[PDB]
Amino acid sequence: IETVPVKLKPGMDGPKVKQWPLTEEKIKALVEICTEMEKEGKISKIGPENPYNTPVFAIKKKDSTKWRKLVDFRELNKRTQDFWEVQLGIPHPAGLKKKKSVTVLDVGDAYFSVPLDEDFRKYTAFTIPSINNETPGIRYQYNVLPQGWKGSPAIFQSSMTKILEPFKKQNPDIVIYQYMDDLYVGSDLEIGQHRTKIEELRQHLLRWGLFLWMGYELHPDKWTVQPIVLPEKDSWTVNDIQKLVGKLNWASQIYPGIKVRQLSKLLRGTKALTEVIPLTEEAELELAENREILKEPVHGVYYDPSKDLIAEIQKQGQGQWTYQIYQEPFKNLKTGKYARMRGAHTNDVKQLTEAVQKITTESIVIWGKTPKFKLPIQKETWETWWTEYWQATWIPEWEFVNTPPLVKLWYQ
Amino acid sequence: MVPISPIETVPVKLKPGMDGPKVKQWPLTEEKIKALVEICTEMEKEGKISKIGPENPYNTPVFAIKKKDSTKWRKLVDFRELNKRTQDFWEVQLGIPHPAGLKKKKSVTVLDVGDAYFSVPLDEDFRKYTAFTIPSINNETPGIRYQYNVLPQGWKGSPAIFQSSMTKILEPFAAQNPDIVIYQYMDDLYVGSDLEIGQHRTKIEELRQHLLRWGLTTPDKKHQKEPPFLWMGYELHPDKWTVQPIVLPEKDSWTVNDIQKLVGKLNWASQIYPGIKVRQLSKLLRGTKALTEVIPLTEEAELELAENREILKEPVHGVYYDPSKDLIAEIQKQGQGQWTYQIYQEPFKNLKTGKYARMRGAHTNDVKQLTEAVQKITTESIVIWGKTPKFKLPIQKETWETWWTEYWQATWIPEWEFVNTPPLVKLWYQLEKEPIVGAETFYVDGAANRETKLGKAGYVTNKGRQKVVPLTNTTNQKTELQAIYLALQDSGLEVNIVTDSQYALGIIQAQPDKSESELVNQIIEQLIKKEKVYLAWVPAHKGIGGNEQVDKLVSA
Ligand SMILES: Cc1cc(/C=C/C#N)cc(C)c1Nc1ccnc(Nc2ccc(C#N)cc2)n1
Ligand SMILES: Cn1ncc(C(=O)O)c1-c1ccccc1
Ligand SMILES: [Mg+2]
Repeated sequence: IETVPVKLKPGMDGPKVKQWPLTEEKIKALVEICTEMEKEGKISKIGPENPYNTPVFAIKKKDSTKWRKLVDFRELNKRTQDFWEVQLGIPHPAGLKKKKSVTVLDVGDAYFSVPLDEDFRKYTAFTIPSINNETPGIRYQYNVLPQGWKGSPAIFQSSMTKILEPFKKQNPDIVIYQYMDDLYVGSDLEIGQHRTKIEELRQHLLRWGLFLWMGYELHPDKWTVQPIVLPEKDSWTVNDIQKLVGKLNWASQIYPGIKVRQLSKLLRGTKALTEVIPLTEEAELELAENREILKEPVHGVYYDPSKDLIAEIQKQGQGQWTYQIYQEPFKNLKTGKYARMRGAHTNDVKQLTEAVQKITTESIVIWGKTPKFKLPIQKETWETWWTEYWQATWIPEWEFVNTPPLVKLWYQ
Repeated sequence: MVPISPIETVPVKLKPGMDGPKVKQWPLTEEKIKALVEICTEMEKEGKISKIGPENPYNTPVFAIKKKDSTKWRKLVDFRELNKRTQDFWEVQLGIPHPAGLKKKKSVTVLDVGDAYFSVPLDEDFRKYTAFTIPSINNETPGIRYQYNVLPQGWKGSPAIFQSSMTKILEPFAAQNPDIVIYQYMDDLYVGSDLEIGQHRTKIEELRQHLLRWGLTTPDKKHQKEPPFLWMGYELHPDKWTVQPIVLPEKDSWTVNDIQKLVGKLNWASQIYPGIKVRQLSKLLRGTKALTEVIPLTEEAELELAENREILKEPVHGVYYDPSKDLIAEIQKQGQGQWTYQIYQEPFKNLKTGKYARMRGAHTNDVKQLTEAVQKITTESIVIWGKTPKFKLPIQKETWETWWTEYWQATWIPEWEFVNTPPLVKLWYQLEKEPIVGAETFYVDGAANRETKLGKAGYVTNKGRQKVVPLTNTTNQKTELQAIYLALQDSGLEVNIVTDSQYALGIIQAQPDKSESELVNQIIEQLIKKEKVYLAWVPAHKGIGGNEQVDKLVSA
């Protein structure tokens, strides 16, 4: 109550981001949601003297049949001041990624209890469009802390702390971490015990002043990585050896002492691709020395919180996807592979959208921020479809890869 | 007096750091001054403007213009400077409705709300910035100073503020009468419905009564404007729509300007006339940008033009949208990167048509283009109808399955069915996933001197077949493709090719079926003739025999 003053960064105006086309079902859902929000005082109609805009759409979270309003505050978040006044900063918990279970709660509804600074409200303008632009878009702004806005967890932080105080004091080994509208709650308890503690936690929030009932369950201690591994074969074709030398050459950019001199010598002459070549002893030794190097961690790898995280994804076929997260080239902080399913067996773009979400979740758990994605998809295809499969309350940044990377081969 | 509800003002500001305009009023002729004094006296009596004291330091120039063929004068206040200094507003007029998204109506009535426009009040604190000055006769007295009390014509905020004010007034009427539609365009309201005609006119009278509560009077006479409406380049009829007449001029010679106008008309026409093409005519606008320059029409452009004339020989109309039926979109390939489409609900009754053109780029293929066209039509359809149409596409289901499963990128097209209408989109080649037993293995390479542009390209094979060709006006990257071409040319129906060219791999892994590069085209033609091709990459300079042998041959 009684607002925290907020400003944009110096020398920049509010967001003027175009509203993208929405389907009839999403428009109807948003009309219904906003009519209720307006009745509850959360939002108010605005006039033409407000020229700002931020896009809005609607999603359905995992295992739910009701729409959730999702505002894309990516632009406003860049333009909003960083918050160092009330707090100096909140160091990210390295222990979160070590818990046997981490459950993710939507706590965004709590934010609606805090009024938004009157001078800042205009920058939260959004529009519910009409089909075929037949009626003027419905224009609103927020009166309270909006879900999805950078400033909300920052401004609500003192309120949240009081709410969770008796739960933290009573359960001192449970790790609680907040990112945007998400609360991440990790414990090493048996799944049933863990589940009751989550419901325990929920009741604290329910006790106070009021998609909270939902629970997205993670198990970061079981998360796996992808070291570089080489084939073990009894017979190598010329082709197999070419593939091996190529993979090793690529690996030598990551690992210093990798050698291919002896293996390259094996194919001496100009042989049929399918001809079997016996490994010499020298070549066998070299291969063995290479295997041993590849079992060690990469040298000079460190996280810098002042640098962006970058995430690259490759399509491997048959619903398999590989990815790497890094800050500097060849210095991977995290690699991985989803061989999984869900839905999307006949839908590449749904699969990719799920991959982006899971990777972003991993990123938040490990470093407490989202990575910038390099997506293997044409811009127009992605932009047309991603919102149909999105189920998270945050949205990362992305760019598009138009040239096929040769390195897909080596993460396979 | 019958009390009327005031229209709430919209608060207005200048841009940060800016002050109001202070622009000199230049002299007017004695005749213009008397005319302006008379005009402003009437406006002042109607409350639109007010005389102000000498304290106000702002000014905007005023002019008097002869309409034409009359003795009458009109006032023009030139707000260009104040507009530069006025804040931006939310503009609703962006995104006009497409006729194809409209619903058929039995009746559409027009109501004149001209009295409303010049009567919306201006933010009190902003009025001072609208000050103007009628110069005095002979400049022997102070000029008469006025400011606006209402939205001035020509001021930056007038359209947005008038639209928002009118919408707010209409909102309750629209909400409580879901059986009509109301649309505001300039000076008029348009009201449509499917009501029994007596009920329709009742609704119109009810609207007039509603508007009266704000003092907005509408003329007793029933509007002269009636269907068809000429609107934004369209003709709207009660139950169909079209573009206004498209007439292609006859000319013995054409200039840059003429062609740009030709293409504009064709583009406008293509939203309802199926099959319109503009590729060849657009090609003539390549570079240029010198307006009066005459360009000879290529035979290709002439054919394209003639094909368009035929399409435009007689009027075609679209039907309106029936929300109770599926939307269907059908696409045809036309050639040279051009695609055309129709969107309908009942067979043979298009809501609209349209076209899509291949994006610029060195290499491309039909499947990528069809995919892009699908995304474009999908996005257009969300805008117009709020939903994706079901697609009818000239590509076999098996062809699509092979494409998307093997393509290096994620890709998707929404619900669709094959339509067997030539030309069909197909895959012209697919590379092997494994090396081919029994197929000759060609190790290829090329190299070029970057100064002289002399190079060599060639191959050596496991059967001892070899070739090196000396080349002029080439580059390393080009020699790498040249070598691959030679291996394709000289091999049998199944072939393994080993290259170290990351460049060549990047192009071939993109699966082009057509290219601006004659050499890439020739490579594609060779691939099309093979039964099996496996393309293997190796790192350069690594002692990889075959590869090193040929690298040495082609070096020097
Ligand atoms: C956009 C629009 C322009 C004009 C008019 C602009 C002008 N001048 C008139 C109206 C009423 C509308 N609004 C809507 C909304 C939904 N369906 C329709 N259908 C519809 C409109 C006109 C005719 C006719 N004749 C037939 C059907 N119109
Ligand atoms: C077959 N083809 N088509 C175009 C070219 C070229 O060099 O531009 C070639 C070519 C010329 C010499 C060697 C290899 C390809
Ligand atoms: Mg070479």
